[PDB]
Amino acid sequence: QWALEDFEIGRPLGKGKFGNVYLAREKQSKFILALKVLFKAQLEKAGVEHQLRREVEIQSHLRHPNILRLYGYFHDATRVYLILEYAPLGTVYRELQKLSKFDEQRTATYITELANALSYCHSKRVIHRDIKPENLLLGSAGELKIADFGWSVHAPSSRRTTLAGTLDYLPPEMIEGRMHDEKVDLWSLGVLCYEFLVGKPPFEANTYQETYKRISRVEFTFPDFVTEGARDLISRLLKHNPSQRPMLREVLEHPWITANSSKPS
Ligand SMILES: Nc1ncnc2c1ncn2[C@@H]1O[C@H](COP(=O)(O)OP(=O)(O)O)[C@@H](O)[C@H]1O
Ligand SMILES: O=C(Cn1cnc2ccccc21)NCCc1ccccc1
Ligand SMILES: [Cl-]
Ligand SMILES: [Cl-]
Ligand SMILES: [Cl-]
Ligand SMILES: [Cl-]
Ligand SMILES: [Mg+2]
Ligand SMILES: [Mg+2]
Repeated sequence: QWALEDFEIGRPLGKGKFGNVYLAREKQSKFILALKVLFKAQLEKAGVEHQLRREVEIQSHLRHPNILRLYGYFHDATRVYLILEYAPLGTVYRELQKLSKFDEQRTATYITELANALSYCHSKRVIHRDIKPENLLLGSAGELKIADFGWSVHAPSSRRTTLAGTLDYLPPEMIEGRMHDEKVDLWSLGVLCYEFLVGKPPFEANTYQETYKRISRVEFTFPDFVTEGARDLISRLLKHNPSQRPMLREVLEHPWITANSSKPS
């Protein structure tokens, strides 16, 4: 079906480990979209074709206002192309670099949208496992959308693929290579809530080795400006024992979230 000749390519939107993403326009319809380009040589060397397949299967079937749509894919002799919904307000990562910290209303609203999207995923026992700011995009009305489902799986699960860059958003069970489930995403949600309010993630350190230690021992502290309500919610999500982390409904009804969020469940 689709081929590269069907699109006009435009400015670069971002670069991932494997993804080179461009603005594009479909010629016959003028439909604007994001084209995610991957090099087959690189996929083959890293042995991660299976991740690209999970991404296609999961994101093409999901339908939720806070999850990025994947419309389709094609490939030629050297490259694979994913056809994605275009997110015109960019990444939460960029927004955080711009503002340094988010206020309590902005933070609680994003957390609400995240929890809504994740609740829909967990209802199918789909865990994302790679929730971080560079994979959270913003729609035309500023609404948050989860993207990059390449690390996702069905619970429960082990890990068979080599970890990549930062450990900052992963729970103890995941970095220690143990069995894991939906509760991995609840940990990441606590890491995000802290990073949104403070400007850096709670276990950030100078070295991989030190970051590993801070995570496995759950060593974090709060600056004075973080309020009692935010501290309660974050402390509940960042528990070593997964079964002790709250249900998403409990996040959605937490008094700090309901007091500060501008969006509903
Ligand atoms: N649909 C999109 N709209 C706008 N920007 C995007 C879109 N998809 C990706 N990007 C940008 O490209 C970057 C890499 O995309 P991603 O799908 O995360 O690739 P990887 O799988 O290599 O991490 C993102 O962090 C973001 O900056
Ligand atoms: O891998 C395939 C075909 N293929 C088999 N099972 C799949 C499930 C989902 C999508 C494609 C699938 N070869 C073509 C290149 C390619 C395209 C998409 C992702 C990876 C690689
Ligand atoms: Cl169409
Ligand atoms: Cl497994
Ligand atoms: Cl894996
Ligand atoms: Cl729930
Ligand atoms: Mg990514
Ligand atoms: Mg990926």
